[PDB]
Amino acid sequence: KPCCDQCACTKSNPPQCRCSDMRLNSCHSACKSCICALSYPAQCFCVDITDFCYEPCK
Amino acid sequence: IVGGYTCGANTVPYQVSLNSGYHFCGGSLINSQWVVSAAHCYKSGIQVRLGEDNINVVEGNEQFISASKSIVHPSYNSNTLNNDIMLIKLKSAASLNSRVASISLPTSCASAGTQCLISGWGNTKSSGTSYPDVLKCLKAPILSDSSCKSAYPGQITSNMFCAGYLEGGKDSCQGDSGGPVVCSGKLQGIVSWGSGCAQKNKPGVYTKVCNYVSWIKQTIASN
Amino acid sequence: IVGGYTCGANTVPYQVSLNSGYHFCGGSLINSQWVVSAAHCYKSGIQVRLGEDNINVVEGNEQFISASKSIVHPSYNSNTLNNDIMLIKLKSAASLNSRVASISLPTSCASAGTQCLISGWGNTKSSGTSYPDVLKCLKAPILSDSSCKSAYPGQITSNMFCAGYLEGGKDSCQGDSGGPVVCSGKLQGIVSWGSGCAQKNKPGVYTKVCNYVSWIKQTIASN
Repeated sequence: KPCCDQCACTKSNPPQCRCSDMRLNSCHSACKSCICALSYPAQCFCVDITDFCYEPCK
Repeated sequence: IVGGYTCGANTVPYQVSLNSGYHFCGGSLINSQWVVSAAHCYKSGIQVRLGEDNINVVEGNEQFISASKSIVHPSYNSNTLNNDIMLIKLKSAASLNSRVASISLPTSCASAGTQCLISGWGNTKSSGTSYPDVLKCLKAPILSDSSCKSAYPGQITSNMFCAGYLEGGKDSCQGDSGGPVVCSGKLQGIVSWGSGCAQKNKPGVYTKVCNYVSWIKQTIASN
Repeated sequence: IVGGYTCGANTVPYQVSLNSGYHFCGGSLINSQWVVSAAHCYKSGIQVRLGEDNINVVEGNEQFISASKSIVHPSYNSNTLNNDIMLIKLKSAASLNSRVASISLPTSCASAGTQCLISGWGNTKSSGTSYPDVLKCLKAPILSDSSCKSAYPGQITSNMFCAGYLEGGKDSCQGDSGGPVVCSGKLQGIVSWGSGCAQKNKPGVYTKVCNYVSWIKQTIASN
């Protein structure tokens, strides 16, 4: 579930943050914009923008 | 391939299956010793399977050759998937014949509206999971750039194009990556990425091959 | 600004504060009627605050003017933040003077290693939160593209550059967006984005202004 190492944010008040993490098979059940590759196994990225990102993973 | 048809055995003789204990991606035979796949398909210890139809049954037209080297495009960007192309050299030369042939590389870019052929052993469901054992085909057109960009705002580069149906229902899917997009007897695209499969307003995104011919040619000559 | 110093009142006369009931971004006065900010700073019902020092106290050098129109760059991509630039026209002309002046636009791109001045009312902590009420300054150099790309692989475009310190400790931060990056008396950058603030190997990313001069000039002439 939602967590986020690589996170990118604009320097606005507040910031619009996104996650640049590339997950496998799917994207969070906390993601609105999930894009994946057509291989097996798929590589996906959640491009949603948020006034913050999530915390590390592992 | 979602909403496609069964190609028929050896109807797509340039189609290859990439195996690593199982099929994980597609590719295209461009000559007797080199295959072109997707850069995101990179992995080590790959075996190339030619002349395949039912990937779970030895039907006797197959040639199984190990890769001797793989070269991912110098500017592949795994974050945006720009320059999603890779070259694989076979350990030994394939024996070309009726069911096992290479595909010609483009000499120019194909235009919007052109009808292409897409094939793969990928998922057969937009929702759900069902993998075919035999090769599936799809006929689909190249969408205009403006249509492509409206679908995936902020993500389409010049080295990408969309093919397929805005209404959805027909598309490439997981397991199809690396495979061919063929138009007018030339390799124009490589199955790359998308948002789900066969979704409304979410067509498939492909590697624009025409933009790589030179690097291909040069690379092959020096290795 | 993290690890910077207090500019001193009206030492950066082209600096503006964008207000919408509170300061949310910076900008730069380029002439008497137009300010340049970050496209991600777009919002409606904006008031521009000039001659400011302590944004919480009226010290008597200020001019408060409403925007009459805002124009975000035609190709701003909010996903990658490419073309992060926007133009704002003032309701009425500012009165230029000692504490309230415009900044010259570049005639060429600045080179790596060049020392620039960055200013803002942004967060003062890499970890934590502490907003200054007075304008903060920072001196920092332009990092090489190759350094920029090593830091943020797959994300830097040609319309971006990194400035700052790979060791971290000094950087722009939240609340600084839209503000100026000034080198050799020219506006070369616009505070844009980053990964945290003042983090090791995570310098700041800026809009490469030099690539927009023409659009600026033309836009201003027609509105």
